[PDB]
Amino acid sequence: QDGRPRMVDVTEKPETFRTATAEAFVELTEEALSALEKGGVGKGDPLVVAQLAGILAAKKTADLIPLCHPLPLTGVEVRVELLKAEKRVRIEATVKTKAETGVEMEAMTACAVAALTVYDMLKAASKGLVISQVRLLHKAGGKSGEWRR
Amino acid sequence: RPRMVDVTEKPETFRTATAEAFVELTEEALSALEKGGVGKGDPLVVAQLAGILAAKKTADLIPLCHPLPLTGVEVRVELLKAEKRVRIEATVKTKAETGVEMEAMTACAVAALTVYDMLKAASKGLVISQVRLLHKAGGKSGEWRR
Amino acid sequence: RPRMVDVTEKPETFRTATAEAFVELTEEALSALEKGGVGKGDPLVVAQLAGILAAKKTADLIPLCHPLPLTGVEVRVELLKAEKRVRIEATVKTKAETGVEMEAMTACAVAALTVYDMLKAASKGLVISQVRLLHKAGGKSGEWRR
Amino acid sequence: QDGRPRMVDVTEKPETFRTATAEAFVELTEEALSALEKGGVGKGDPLVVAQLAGILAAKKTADLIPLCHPLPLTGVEVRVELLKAEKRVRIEATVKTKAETGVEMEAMTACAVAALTVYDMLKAASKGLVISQVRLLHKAGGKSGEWRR
Amino acid sequence: GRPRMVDVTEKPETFRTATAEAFVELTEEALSALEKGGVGKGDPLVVAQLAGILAAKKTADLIPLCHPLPLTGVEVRVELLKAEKRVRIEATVKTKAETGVEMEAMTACAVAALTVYDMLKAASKGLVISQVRLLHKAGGKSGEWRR
Amino acid sequence: GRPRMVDVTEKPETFRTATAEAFVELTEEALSALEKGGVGKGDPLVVAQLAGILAAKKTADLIPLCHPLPLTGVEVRVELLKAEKRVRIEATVKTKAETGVEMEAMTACAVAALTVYDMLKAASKGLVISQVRLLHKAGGKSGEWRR
Ligand SMILES: Nc1nc2c(ncn2[C@@H]2O[C@H](COP(=O)(O)OP(=O)(O)OP(=O)(O)O)[C@@H](O)[C@H]2O)c(=O)[nH]1
Ligand SMILES: Nc1nc2c(ncn2[C@@H]2O[C@H](COP(=O)(O)OP(=O)(O)OP(=O)(O)O)[C@@H](O)[C@H]2O)c(=O)[nH]1
Ligand SMILES: Nc1nc2c(ncn2[C@@H]2O[C@H](COP(=O)(O)OP(=O)(O)OP(=O)(O)O)[C@@H](O)[C@H]2O)c(=O)[nH]1
Ligand SMILES: Nc1nc2c(ncn2[C@@H]2O[C@H](COP(=O)(O)OP(=O)(O)OP(=O)(O)O)[C@@H](O)[C@H]2O)c(=O)[nH]1
Ligand SMILES: Nc1nc2c(ncn2[C@@H]2O[C@H](COP(=O)(O)OP(=O)(O)OP(=O)(O)O)[C@@H](O)[C@H]2O)c(=O)[nH]1
Ligand SMILES: Nc1nc2c(ncn2[C@@H]2O[C@H](COP(=O)(O)OP(=O)(O)OP(=O)(O)O)[C@@H](O)[C@H]2O)c(=O)[nH]1
Repeated sequence: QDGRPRMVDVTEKPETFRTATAEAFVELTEEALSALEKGGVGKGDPLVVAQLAGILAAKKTADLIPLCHPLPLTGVEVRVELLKAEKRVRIEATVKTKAETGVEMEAMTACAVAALTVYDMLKAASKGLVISQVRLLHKAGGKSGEWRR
Repeated sequence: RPRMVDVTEKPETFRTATAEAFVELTEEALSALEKGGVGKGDPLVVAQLAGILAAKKTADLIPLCHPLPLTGVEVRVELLKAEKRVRIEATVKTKAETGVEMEAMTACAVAALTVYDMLKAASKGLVISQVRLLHKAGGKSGEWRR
Repeated sequence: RPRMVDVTEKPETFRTATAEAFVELTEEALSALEKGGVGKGDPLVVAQLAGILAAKKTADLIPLCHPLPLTGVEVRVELLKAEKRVRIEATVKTKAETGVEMEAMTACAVAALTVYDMLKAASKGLVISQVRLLHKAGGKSGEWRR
Repeated sequence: QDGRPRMVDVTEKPETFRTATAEAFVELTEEALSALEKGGVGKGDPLVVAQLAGILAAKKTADLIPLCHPLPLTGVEVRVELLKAEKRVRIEATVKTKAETGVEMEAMTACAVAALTVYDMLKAASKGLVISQVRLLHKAGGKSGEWRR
Repeated sequence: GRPRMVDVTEKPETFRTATAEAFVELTEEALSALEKGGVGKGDPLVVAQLAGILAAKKTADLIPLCHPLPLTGVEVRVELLKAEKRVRIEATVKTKAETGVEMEAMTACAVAALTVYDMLKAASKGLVISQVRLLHKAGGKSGEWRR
Repeated sequence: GRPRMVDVTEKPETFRTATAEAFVELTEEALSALEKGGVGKGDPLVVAQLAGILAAKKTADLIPLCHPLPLTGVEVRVELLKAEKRVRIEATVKTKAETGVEMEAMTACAVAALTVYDMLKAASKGLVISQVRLLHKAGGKSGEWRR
């Protein structure tokens, strides 16, 4: 019984309210930005589709992250705004639940997939786009307690 | 209006894509990682496999993305001690009417998310940064690089 | 803005939902079905199982739908010769902050789609009609019926 | 080797261009209609979300329909309009591909799930809503050839 | 030494085929339940035969380094062998691609077996899935292979 | 007689646990490949052990009448037994719910085995998955059960 892959046993940990908020950014290029403001490259609105994709991702997290716990989610929010001046798209997501485990991954993942979704909705205009700074901003509940960046 | 771009008209040509991602480590992260993980298993070994799997699940995560038959997938996950970084690279190949830039980008992203998952117990200040396309080729498009 | 409705605040109460669907048959469909299918297997046996499975996959099909632990699923698939109809009914139960009307509606819909798949070789004029909620109960909501 | 469930062998059938178009309707009630025109019951725009859900469904078809063939899809279109006067929401989808098998199910399924999605986006306003007349409108390619309702 | 999905880009898409089987040893209690039609959960074999077909289609999702594949065909047969008190599962999967379908056929049986077990464990938790093996395969380089 | 997901609504959510194992018979060629680190696809056991964990989480998706479940824990161990020329797989799954986790544990091993097979079939297509059985289970009504 060495240090090998395993899903930590949290059977005896209580069922407390958990939450987590994350964010991701997408660095745009002129062409990219030009298209976005024109409504996309013909596939639909990048932000609208990516926003829904980010929510769906939150629900598929345990399917993408190997040692992650399957959890019923009680809430999922996702914001996908365009920071016109900075040439950036900003995604932020907040997930909530009632289980023995946290939801930092459901939050982190929601942001990464919505980021990938914006990329797919605009790579035809420019493939140099970059997804940057995907990071956690807060979480609460359980034992660790509150946390903010 | 949203929609999956019709490509029935185009032919099956070889397609290849290569991307990469970075996870910025905190000493607390790098120390755990080096001692074998935070107690959940080698963070990198798990990230790499999760990356190959993410490439296979791409079309089910990216809404307008085209379902394709992956013909090859490589994923590299390496620790850069001096840089306090985890570098991830993925190459996806296929034969179809569309590129695999998503599969590659997705493989890197999810691998990164897995590095985060295997180390966040040591630090939640970990940052996934620069998931970007390095190389791509095939069909009409042609060559392209960072 | 789209979003999965926060219910962390509410308690886990028993929840139940019952829906149904109909597939209008053409003589060409009913004749195949009665002879055992169009050659792919009992259309109804397959529809019923597909329905139970659809109930389990609901949250992955309905975007804002809440992930829940299903605690029970019943699906009935019956031929109504005189009516040239296929009647489908599904009841889903659970214990959580939200109802299972989707699971039940989804179970019926997909079962219906399966009846169509097992018979369309005989007729593509088959119609899925009236997928609707029959009964529902649990928590704040209370009773409700067609 | 009797008449039991099986995925028909189409290995020796050629790879021809296939297409299929289907449609589904959702009968609304006043409350339902009132909310839809007001932008939904708080979860987002029913038509916008259902439209994306219908596309995604098209890709999960083989996962929902037991004896259905796994196929690379080459195209997917979905229309989700509100027929204000008839108190109906009309969904229509068209799928395309290049394989030995048709895509009538990818089309039928896209419509049924988008219908379910509109239901979920409005059941809070009225649960009496009904999904009706999900049917095929056309298909082409392969052997059967053209077909229209 | 690291894991990966083998590059088969330059290989030609041909007719591939694989056939594997699986066995489920039945205890007397479980066999009796099977003959009565199951523990009231449903018909063990009927449900299992379907689980195998669906299974085969989810193969690439369960085997990490497996290649995703459009399947041209899937055949599954689940039978009872009273005398040996065993359930037998045979599956033949067919495709046109650069890689074989041994995994789809192999997984088809394993999961079908797992389903027999689920449908009867209420009677005997000790039931065993005894033999999941490849019987035949064909297509491409190595050509026809037989057990 | 029709199939269905058994109603367990009125049962209490308790600590459930199940442990099952699986074996993979190795031919001399395959064993040799295993000791060298595999056929160049990656480390058979490492990859398999992960496939089992993921597998267990996809259980409800593969077994038709199975109950979906939040899993509190999943343990998988994959070892080589040179002398018997066998790979052994043990999996223990844990949850808090109205139903047992025998399927999650049972499927964890079967799929892990299927993965060993995938990682080594290049060397020997004849490798066999010989024994997938339940070793222990606990929680609820029947309580502790042992092979
Ligand atoms: N400006 C420009 N637009 C393009 C080009 N190719 C396609 N488009 C537009 O963008 C859409 C295609 O999106 P892409 O991301 O390039 O390809 P895709 O196959 O749709 O998406 P994936 O399956 O995720 O790879 C088309 O329907 C057009 O609306 C191009 O070369 N230049
Ligand atoms: N260094 C360190 N390790 C911890 C700490 N808390 C838990 N661990 C270790 O890491 C494991 C928990 O991993 P987490 O990612 O925090 O939680 P998890 O539920 O296992 O993982 P998720 O389901 O992905 O959220 C424990 O079983 C220990 O092995 C901590 O505060 N510091
Ligand atoms: N008018 C009205 N609106 C409600 C009621 N309950 C919830 N809502 C609104 O509708 C949203 C909830 O949608 P519902 O479909 O009822 O429940 P849900 O859990 O979000 O959706 P499912 O997980 O698919 O069952 C809330 O966020 C509010 O915006 C209600 O009782 N009356
Ligand atoms: N009565 C009748 N049966 C047909 C016809 N064509 C095919 N069949 C039978 O039905 C099977 C084909 O089913 P289809 O649904 O048309 O095609 P499929 O590829 O098997 O099914 P999908 O993947 O869901 O599209 C054949 O293998 C025969 O068993 C037809 O024109 N009339
Ligand atoms: N010794 C031996 N090695 C082989 C043979 N064929 C392929 N290999 C090696 O094993 C790898 C191929 O693995 P396989 O499992 O046969 O095929 P695969 O397509 O990669 O795997 P699947 O998609 O799961 O079928 C090659 O990249 C080589 O490293 C063979 O016939 N004999
Ligand atoms: N003979 C016998 N039958 C049982 C027992 N427990 C349950 N049953 C019967 O089998 C059904 C339960 O099936 P199980 O497989 O034990 O449990 P399950 O939760 O339905 O199935 P899973 O979700 O796959 O674990 C009940 O509805 C009864 O029909 C038992 O202990 N002995």
